Amino acid sequence: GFKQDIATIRGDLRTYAQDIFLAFLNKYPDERRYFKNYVGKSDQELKSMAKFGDHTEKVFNLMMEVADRATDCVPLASDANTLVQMKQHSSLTTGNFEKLFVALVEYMRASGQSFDSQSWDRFGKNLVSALSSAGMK
Amino acid sequence: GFKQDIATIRGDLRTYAQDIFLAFLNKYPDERRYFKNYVGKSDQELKSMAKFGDHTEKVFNLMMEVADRATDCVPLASDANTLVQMKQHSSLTTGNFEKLFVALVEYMRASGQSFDSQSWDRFGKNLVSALSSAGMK
Ligand code: HEM
Ligand code: HEM
Ligand SMILES: [Xe]
Ligand SMILES: [Xe]
Ligand SMILES: [Xe]
Ligand SMILES: [Xe]
Repeated sequence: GFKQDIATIRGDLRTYAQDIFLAFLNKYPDERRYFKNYVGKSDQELKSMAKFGDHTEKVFNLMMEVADRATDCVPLASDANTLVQMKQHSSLTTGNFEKLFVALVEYMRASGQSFDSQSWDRFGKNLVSALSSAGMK
Repeated sequence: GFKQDIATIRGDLRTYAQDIFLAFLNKYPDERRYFKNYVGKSDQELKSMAKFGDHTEKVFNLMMEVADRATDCVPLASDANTLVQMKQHSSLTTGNFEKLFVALVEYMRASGQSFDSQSWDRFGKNLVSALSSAGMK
């Protein structure tokens, strides 16, 4: 289930973080406009960029905490508040998050793995709802 | 063959019981709804709960009794009847059992072990038929 999936991802965090973020960027290439120096590079090129590995691990480190702190895939309002208020997230709207979780869910479905993809979809939708409540447009 | 697999499973009942049951829940996450006490818990959290180990071992003990009493993977009608009449199984349909046996067979195939996966598949099919013959919807 969802709780076990958190442990699975955490067990191989760098690999999962990079592969899922890449699935996001490749499904939604224009989402690269939010980041610096990701455009014009293949997956292997990105994976050899020190900043890429560091960033994506930090994103998924926090995502797993938000998931772990959730009850029945409903995140804490305090977690939503933090994600809205982060300076690094000032250009974002809930749509950016919708797309990330669509990509993450499709990645899980496309694996040969027993991820609880429906729970991640639910969690993504609930997070978007919480971001809206916390004041993200 | 099938008889050896019964011995293999019985030899380390706790471990196989937990591992196959988790395999079942992770392949068919909606099935966790029947086990309300297991909701929102990782595989390690579950193994620390007294009733998780107890229940799962008792389930697989009974499964092995039924398997051992079968002839050529055909279970006794009385054993089918017991499974149907059980209070704990009142809300179940044959589909629930099919899912369990799909996951069990997948588990056997994925293991490095020379399980007679084909016989377990057949036993599952015959049990479902006997469950139907005994009144289960
Ligand atoms: C629940 C999902 C998300 C989490 C947990 C999260 C978390 C984080 C974290 C921890 C950082 C700081 C990383 C560091 O210091 O290296 C960060 C930075 C950043 N995030 Fe997110 N984020 C999420 C979703 C998004 C989305 C959907 C976008 C846009 C598509 C986005 C855009 C950015 C940008 C532009 C930065 C700064 C640039 C960079 O570090 O490369 N974030 N985020
Ligand atoms: C041949 C297959 C099965 C066998 C041999 C079996 C056997 C058992 C046994 C012995 C118990 C009582 C455990 C105890 O006394 O503590 C039990 C309880 C229960 N069974 Fe089954 N069962 C089977 C299939 C299923 C399936 C497929 C489901 C639904 C997915 C299910 C749902 C339940 C539930 C909800 C309980 C009570 C809660 C619990 O003990 O966890 N059973 N079963
Ligand atoms: Xe992201
Ligand atoms: Xe957060
Ligand atoms: Xe079960
Ligand atoms: Xe039984």
